[PDB]
Amino acid sequence: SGFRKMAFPSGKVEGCMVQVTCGTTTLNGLWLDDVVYCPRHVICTSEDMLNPNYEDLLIRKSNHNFLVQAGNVQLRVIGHSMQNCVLKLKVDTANPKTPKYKFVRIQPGQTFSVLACYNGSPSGVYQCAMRPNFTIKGSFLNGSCGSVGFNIDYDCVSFCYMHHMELPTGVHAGTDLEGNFYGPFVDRQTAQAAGTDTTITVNVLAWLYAAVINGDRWFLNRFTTTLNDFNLVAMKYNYEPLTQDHVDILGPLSAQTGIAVLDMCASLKELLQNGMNGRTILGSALLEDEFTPFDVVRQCSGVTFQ
Amino acid sequence: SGFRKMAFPSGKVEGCMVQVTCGTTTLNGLWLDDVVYCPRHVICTSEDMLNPNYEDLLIRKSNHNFLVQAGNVQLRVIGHSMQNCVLKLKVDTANPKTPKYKFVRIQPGQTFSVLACYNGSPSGVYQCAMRPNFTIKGSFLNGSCGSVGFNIDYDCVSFCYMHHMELPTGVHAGTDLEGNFYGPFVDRQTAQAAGTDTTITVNVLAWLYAAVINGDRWFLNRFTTTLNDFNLVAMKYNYEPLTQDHVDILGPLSAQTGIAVLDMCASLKELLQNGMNGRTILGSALLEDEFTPFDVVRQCSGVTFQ
Ligand SMILES: [Zn+2]
Ligand SMILES: [Zn+2]
Repeated sequence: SGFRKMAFPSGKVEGCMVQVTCGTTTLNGLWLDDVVYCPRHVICTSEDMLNPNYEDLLIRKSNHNFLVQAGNVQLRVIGHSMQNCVLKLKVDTANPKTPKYKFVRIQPGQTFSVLACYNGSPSGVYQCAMRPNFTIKGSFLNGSCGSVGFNIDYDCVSFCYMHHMELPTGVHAGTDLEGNFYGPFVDRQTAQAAGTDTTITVNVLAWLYAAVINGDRWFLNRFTTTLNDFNLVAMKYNYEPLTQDHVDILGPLSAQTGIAVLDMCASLKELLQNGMNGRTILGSALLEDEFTPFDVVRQCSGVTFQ
Repeated sequence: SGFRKMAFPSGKVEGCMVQVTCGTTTLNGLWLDDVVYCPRHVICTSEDMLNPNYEDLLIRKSNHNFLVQAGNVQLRVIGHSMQNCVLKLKVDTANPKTPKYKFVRIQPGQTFSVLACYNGSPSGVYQCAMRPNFTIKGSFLNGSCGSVGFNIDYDCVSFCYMHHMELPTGVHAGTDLEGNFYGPFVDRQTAQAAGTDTTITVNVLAWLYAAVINGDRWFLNRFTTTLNDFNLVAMKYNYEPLTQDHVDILGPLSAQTGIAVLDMCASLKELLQNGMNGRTILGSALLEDEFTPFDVVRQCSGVTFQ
């Protein structure tokens, strides 16, 4: 028992991080097969960040102007195209450490692990949520650009995020591994606004089920509710709408705990409507939305061998 | 900017985990050099847990009754002694993956990363605190015995914890790598009580300094206080005593932020004495004590290369 915000083990990823220097400007890259991937703004410096003309910048400092090191200066750079906001470095040799991997684009509310890196070496790892408004509330200092997010479980890494920028509020923004930003952001540094950030309701409910399995049961209803009256209330507190798709992904948990989804939904309301009381649930005085239903189950039925 | 409960990258540790089976009973072990380390209770089964006679148990199921696998059945077991609560398996070959490592015993209030493992393969990683009363509030299911905790930064692993038991309340208890329990616990399953758990005051204060560096400044005093009047109050809320040693480890942070320790101390009081208001600080509606002063600094001045 107990319950912690757990990250995936980072081993299969630490061996894929390199550094990329192009001029000054040196950041982290991702070395899979014979390709390094990294933020394309590694080709910029100063007032370039204000309005970069990426195509004009990239046609001048050539292939030998890019240094990629894996644990020492010695990868040969013999190619380059720009895929969206990502650079792509055709290089000399495969990584003798490249794990089984894949590139995925994930949806708001899903979680993943970030391996925070600075100039090519791992700093730490934490688990977080892609927010409804396509930002992440990360922990990034200067030099961590190119750090990646991923999911495991299986034999592999599913890569889903590359870090690109800090917005003027402390929030973080980045791309998939095809260089398409999540959300309406661009790799420039003028003025960029994200969402109202809403609470990921299906994740709160999944977390309430984890609390019941842990024996933190004081908040339980008995009441019930309609999915309409629920969603009517969820909203005026900036909780995203629960739908039938959400109800279905939660059924495994309903089955374990003997608590129907609509009943838990009825329980969430009173926490929202009436009080929380600064009673605690699973360590926290608020409500928690960075655990998916799969994350919570990831403990009964899947984390190692038969 | 931003601030997350970060764990150390787990790569150097994933390659040191094996499984150990001895009869039935199969758990995780730690393969360094030519030695596997694991909880000695891997030699028990049923009502053995009630009062194990470890010396009597161990003199019968011999060296070939122990199977140790690293990513496949094939390590040869040719030796064994019992060091305290830890088994110690003289085996055939060195691990071709053994990192630079060391064994350390740490003090209450210090933090480390746990690599939760089930039958020899990594499940996830999280960062936590050794509580004043020598327990940890972990996340462990059956089969995770032998999972280890560690600190990195450097070139290595500092190993500080091996998981042994869940107490009847959900709290967790274990040993150093010399098999000496942290706290007054024994690897038996009768009745065992731990502390009143107190709050790690020097860690709360370090976390308040992280909040100021992040720009979460609403709670700041200006007032001041005496170390006596502070400690008088800290206590009746079950906060451990701040001492001059604590004040000294915090000086680097005081210097960065321009806020003297006694002034932050004066600020902590009002949070304790008057209200919190369910205003938030750095994500949390409470106060947070699983970040050390070193953890908080670990971001300005040390996490990669020059
Ligand atoms: Zn950058
Ligand atoms: Zn056990």
